[PDB]
Amino acid sequence: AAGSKKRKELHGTTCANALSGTWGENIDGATFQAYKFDFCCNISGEVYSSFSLLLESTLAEDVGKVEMDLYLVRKLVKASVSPCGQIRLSQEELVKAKYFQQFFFNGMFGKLFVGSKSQGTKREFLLQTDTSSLWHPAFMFLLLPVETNDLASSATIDWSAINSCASIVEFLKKNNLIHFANASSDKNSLEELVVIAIHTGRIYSIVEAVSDSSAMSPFEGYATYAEYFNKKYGIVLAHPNQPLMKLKQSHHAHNLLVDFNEEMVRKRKPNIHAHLPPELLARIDVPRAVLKSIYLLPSVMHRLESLMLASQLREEIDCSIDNFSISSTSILEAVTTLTCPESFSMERLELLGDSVLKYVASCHLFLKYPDKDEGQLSRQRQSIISNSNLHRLTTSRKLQGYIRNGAFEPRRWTAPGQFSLFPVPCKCGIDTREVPLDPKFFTENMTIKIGKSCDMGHRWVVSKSVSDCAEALIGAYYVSGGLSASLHMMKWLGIDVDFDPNLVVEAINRVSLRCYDELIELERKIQHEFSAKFLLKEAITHSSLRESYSYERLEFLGDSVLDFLITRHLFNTYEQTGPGEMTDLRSACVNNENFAQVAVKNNLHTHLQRCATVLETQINDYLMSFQKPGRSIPSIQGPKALGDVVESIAGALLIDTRLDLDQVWRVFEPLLSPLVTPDKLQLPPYRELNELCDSLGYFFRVKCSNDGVKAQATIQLQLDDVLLTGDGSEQTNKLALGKAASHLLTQLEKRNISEIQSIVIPFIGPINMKKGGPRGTLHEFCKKHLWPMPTFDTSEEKSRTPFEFIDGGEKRTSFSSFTSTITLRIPNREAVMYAGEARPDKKSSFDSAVVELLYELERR
RNA sequence: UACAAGCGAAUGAGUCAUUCAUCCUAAGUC
RNA sequence: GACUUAGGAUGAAUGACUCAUUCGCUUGUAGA
Ligand SMILES: [Ca+2]
Ligand SMILES: [Ca+2]
Ligand SMILES: [Zn+2]
Repeated sequence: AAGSKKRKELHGTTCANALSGTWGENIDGATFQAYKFDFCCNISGEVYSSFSLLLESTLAEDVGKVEMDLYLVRKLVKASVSPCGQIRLSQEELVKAKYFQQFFFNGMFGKLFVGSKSQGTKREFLLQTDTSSLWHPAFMFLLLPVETNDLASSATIDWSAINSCASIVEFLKKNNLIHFANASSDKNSLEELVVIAIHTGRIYSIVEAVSDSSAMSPFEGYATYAEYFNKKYGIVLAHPNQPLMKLKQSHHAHNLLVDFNEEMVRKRKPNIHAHLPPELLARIDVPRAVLKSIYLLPSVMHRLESLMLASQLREEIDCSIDNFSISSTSILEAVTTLTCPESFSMERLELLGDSVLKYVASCHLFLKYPDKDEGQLSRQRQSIISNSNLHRLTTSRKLQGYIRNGAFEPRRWTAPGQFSLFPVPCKCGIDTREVPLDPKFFTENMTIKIGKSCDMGHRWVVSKSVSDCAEALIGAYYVSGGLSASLHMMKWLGIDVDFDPNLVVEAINRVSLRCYDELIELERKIQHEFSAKFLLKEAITHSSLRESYSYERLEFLGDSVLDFLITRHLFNTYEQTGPGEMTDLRSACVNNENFAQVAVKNNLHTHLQRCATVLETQINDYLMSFQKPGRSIPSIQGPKALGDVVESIAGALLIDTRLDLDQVWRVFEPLLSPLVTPDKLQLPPYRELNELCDSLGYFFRVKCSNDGVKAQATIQLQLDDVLLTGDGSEQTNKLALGKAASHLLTQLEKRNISEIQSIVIPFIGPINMKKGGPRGTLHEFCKKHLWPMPTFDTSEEKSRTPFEFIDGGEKRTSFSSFTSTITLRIPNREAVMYAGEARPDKKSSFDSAVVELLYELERR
């Protein structure tokens, strides 16, 4: 392996490098750059309070103007940035700003009472202890709230919120009838207030509904709340507490960035409340919208972080823009591979970029080597465009860091001031985040997680993902720049490109005057003036003439440039079709018999000079094989030397228009006028027969005999009741079987569809086990003996009792107890049904039913 | 959408194993 | 005409894993 799909290896991630490099705690006066965070909601819902995120570095003015949408539950919330100036923070204001982020991001995410009551009875506050280790100088933010009240502009930081948060922090550092901790409050209205508990952490959301209940009120193995806090914490309540608070508690982050299931069921549940006495509660004077808006931040900052790695790569290729200035949101989905769940995932750019690279390499090797023959050029073109050579060029330029295999679990998300309750420790060995390449880190082994991240940044890469990412970057620079834009990217990676000497070939051909008209009639049908008469004449001579000039080198250039034209034509018109259907639509146009069908339709084949009489009989056979229309389809496939003519035309006029490429598509558009469209697309018939028979569940066997010049083949299919046959003979025999397949398929369309023994004579092999065995043996047995597929029916069971006991090697507790009864339709007999009993898996229930029907099938 | 862990089902992707293909560019043997 | 290998762009059936979002149940939680 050298870049295939089985070799897997580590690669290190890359930090943002525009996020932070240092901090102003030495100079004791620090200046920041501000970036607004406003939220606009589609559903009316609730008005989200704004934020601002600070840095030391500024942004690249395309990241600083971004619009994104967030899919919360059913509502859709938009988000934007729109930067606002600068800001200068004094020392004590910088100390108040740190406790805010260390209090809220440790409130809903993690715990801020680090101390075990069970291990050793000592509890801390997490802010008394030695912090700044968590910051780990590589990530720096200081997100701050903003008062959204604006006359024209609101650059305020809402300092009452920061002072209240710092006041309750220093309070917990020290540690009619109404009573909180620290605040008496107002008995009148206490809705939408925000509290903290003192005996535990977990700052709470909206308190509401002061209910007619005491602290001595029935719990629902405890009688009242008072004995519960007397027992579980050893805390007596200072007041009898005729009021009592119920409140909504705080969940975690949910990856509210991609609509997984809203637009494709989520049966929502009522909200689980909690109760606490009010004298265990200390009051914060912060608003509630700033508490509802915390959940929106670890979804927006992963976009804003993934766009910084986009703009860092964009400024790393370029030394001189021609006019190409592409969006940073197109670098982002040119690198993210398909394992990351997102909208667009770089395969669609890759299908374009491979053909761009093939075209540039083919015309470059044509123009550099005028003396070298066709097969020797295709080997050097095989050396450059290969999928192992790009792996040598990609990881040498350190592009492997940005590859984003990813899953984006949002639960970890290492913040600046977060304690991060979910660590996965480094068992990888080395401590630097980037790995050097060595066969210790290469592997060919399953049962390992692809894309899962270590703390330092390591992850396994499929190594096809790093090899085709060089092709997608070429594609991205083509769709937003021009062809001259994607010449600089091939100049970056080290692929040699030399488009200057395109004069000398036509020069040495047009000084071939008198050594070594009928060419007039060819230019009527091409609809082109043609600057050089000799170049057009050169792309005609078969090889029968035995002249020094050849027409297969221009064919080598022409198939490449025509592949690139057809694959850039399909890329713009159909925006939604992936690479699996686009490859089929491209194979419909560059089919080699399709080009033979075009060269006869425009009556261009008669200009071909040839002396091989073996070929001449095939032309006479092929043109008489045409039928009347609708178009005239051929009876046989015919020659490949006739279809190479229209490919050789695409190379000659390319040189005569001097490497211009919009002119050649102006010529071949009227010649190719019935271009294919995905509804009218007709698969080659044997492939469609195979993909039809595998879909329904019917099996067929094939027979082939290349007896003489005439080759015939028969296909026998097995339906549920009747067998079907198809005959077919052709000289090649590769397609003759496809013609027999089409003869059977038009018939099959008329029925409106588009160790142990067997019963007596057939013989089952030795039985297999381990979760997939007998279904595999039964499937291979149904493939050999032409039977249809069995259909499995199950019966789902549920037990609320906390044991469903099924035997085996282990005890195997469960909750399922599945059992399944199947039917096996055997031709010209009756259907047979039987059931298994045990083993609470769907698949293992199917397996037990297979074993039971094979034991019943023996005694019959 | 209180949190963590385990068992089960549905949907969608990725890799692997076995056996059959479609399309183009080259090469060798009989 | 047969077969094999090298290079790039792909698809279908059956089976095992892994990840992603949601749902039912169970033990535990300085959760109530
Ligand atoms: Ca590829
Ligand atoms: Ca050809
Ligand atoms: Zn590691």
